[PDB]
Amino acid sequence: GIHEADVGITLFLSPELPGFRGQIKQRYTDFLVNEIDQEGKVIHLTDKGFKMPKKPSKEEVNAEKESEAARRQEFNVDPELRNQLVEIFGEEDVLKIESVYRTANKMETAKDKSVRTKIHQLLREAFKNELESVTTDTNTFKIARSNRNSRTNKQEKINQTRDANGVENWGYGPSKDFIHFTLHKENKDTMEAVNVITKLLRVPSRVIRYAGTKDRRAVTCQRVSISKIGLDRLNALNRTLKGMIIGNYNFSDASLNLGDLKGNEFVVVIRDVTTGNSEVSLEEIVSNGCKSLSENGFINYFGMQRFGTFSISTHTIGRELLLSNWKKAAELILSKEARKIWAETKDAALALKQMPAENLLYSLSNQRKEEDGTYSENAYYTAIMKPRNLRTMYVHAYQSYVWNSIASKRIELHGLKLVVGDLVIDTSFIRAKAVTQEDIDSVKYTMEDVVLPSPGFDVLYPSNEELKQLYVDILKADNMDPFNMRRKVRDFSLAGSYRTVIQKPKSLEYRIIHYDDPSQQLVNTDLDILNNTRAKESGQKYMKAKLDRYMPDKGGEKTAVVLKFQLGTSAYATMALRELMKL
Repeated sequence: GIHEADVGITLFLSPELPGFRGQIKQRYTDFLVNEIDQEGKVIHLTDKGFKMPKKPSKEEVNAEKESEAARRQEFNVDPELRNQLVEIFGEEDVLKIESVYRTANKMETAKDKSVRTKIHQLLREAFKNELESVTTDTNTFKIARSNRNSRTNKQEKINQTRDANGVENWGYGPSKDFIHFTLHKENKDTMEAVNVITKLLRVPSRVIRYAGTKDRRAVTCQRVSISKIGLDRLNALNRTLKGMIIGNYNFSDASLNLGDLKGNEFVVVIRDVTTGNSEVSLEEIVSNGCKSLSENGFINYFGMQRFGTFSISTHTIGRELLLSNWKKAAELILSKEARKIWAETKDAALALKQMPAENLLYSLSNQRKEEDGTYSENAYYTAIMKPRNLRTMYVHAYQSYVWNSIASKRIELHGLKLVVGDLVIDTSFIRAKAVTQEDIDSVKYTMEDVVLPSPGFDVLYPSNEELKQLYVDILKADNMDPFNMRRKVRDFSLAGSYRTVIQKPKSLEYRIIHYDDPSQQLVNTDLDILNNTRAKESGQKYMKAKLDRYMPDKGGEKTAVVLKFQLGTSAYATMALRELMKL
């Protein structure tokens, strides 16, 4: 079991202030994550799609039936392409052709590979509408009207999807390349939820796209685009969908992409709250704690999520891969029954036969154990190089490890005071810039502007030598040089991204409410609020309680701190709650 201290997380921004013990994500409705779109609006589910009419009017049909007649007769062929078409067939057939375009009739005709399809051009293009037949009986083109009898294109019998006001897609716009929608899910991964949608629609996974992944052990809302599908079927999913509801349809030419969001709005119910500190109130603790969150912020540490299952920490493996110590890297990755065999024997083939990354062992099950029963360094390399998904993930754990470590020292040394020769970004790749003693006095940049880089080959380190000295020192300890950070493999060390040192949550609002059972919910989902509002028409409202986000304070022994806030895309919600609570 690896601790916070064992991954660079050592410090707090305001350790003077008392914290409080608590438990988060007890129920799924104790963690709301609502996406914030590119503009700054929070995404909420405000409907469960639309209701399908069973009858696909009679005055609608004869309106667009008479509307078609109008344009057919009003439309005239280009005189240049007409008197040409006369030469081919004759002034009588051109009139038979013009007549089928207007009406629902077939023209007879009466007559060479070279100009067999030169006629098929001057028909399609001149009349715009299409022709029925290629050369049929003998060498004559028996061509009636385009596909449809009653409409233009056939592609333009979309008219079967008409609204009361006569709107093309059940009140939604004209069709477009992408349908954007809102995805309300409970205890499902973003990837899981969207890939359910595609599976049910019999479509490849690549049609559906999202801006960012939301917490699973939570109820979350986000926007999702999807192509090669029509509303009618997408809308029909809500009938068969398990722990997720789809709504708020909008057609658009754009698809969604990773990064099409500003951040996320969280509502966190902290349950079973105890203060310990018996000198100051809870209301006092929280109030000052949140004031510090909003004023000062928290250290934008990488959470545990980027160091994996509390065992052989991924960063210590990452270190070995970067140092090109292949045997050591593998031995660490190998440290249920299979790992007992490997430590007891050393036979890869024996160890393989134990599971119905470790599957290293397949690679080492081939090759040859040399003498000494020692696998060759060059054999371990070959074995390491067998997925880049995990391989990179390891080296990334080392970067994040070094970062957290440094970001701690940056605060430890100076703190929230902005020192000269620090690093910021200017709104003009993402290029850094060393801060002058001047622009400190200009108070142009504040602490929340300050960034540090991930150790890498394509990344400027702090100008300030006593900060530059951390990188060399911290890495020297693990036998690496921050300036000679390029490597020979896909372990290229990355360029090394820039990352803000602190993060201040936005619209931070706390609220203390006392309860009895862990079972009962103190926060309503968007779906809860919808169904009880949508049934203000119906009349049978569960309670006024479930129109508001928060349930009212009933009273009890137990104390919950439910608090709401927005974070950047870079920030771990855990690392925000940590600063408040001191856990």
